[PDB]
Amino acid sequence: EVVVVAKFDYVAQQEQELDIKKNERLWLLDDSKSWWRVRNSMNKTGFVPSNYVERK
Amino acid sequence: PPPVPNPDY
Repeated sequence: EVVVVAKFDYVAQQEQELDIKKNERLWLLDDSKSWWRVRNSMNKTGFVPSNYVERK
Repeated sequence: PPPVPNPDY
């Protein structure tokens, strides 16, 4: 039930990463490391840089 | 914008 909002665009460079756009809302799934695992509104998941998203 | 952290996922 935790939301993050992207602060910057991120174009994925590996299969496990996720493309995000600035202002996109995402579900936060795992915040244990410096890259966080998120789910988007297309029901896709992947890792993004934790400093590119803001916990709401 | 800042650099990404070193990936360790």
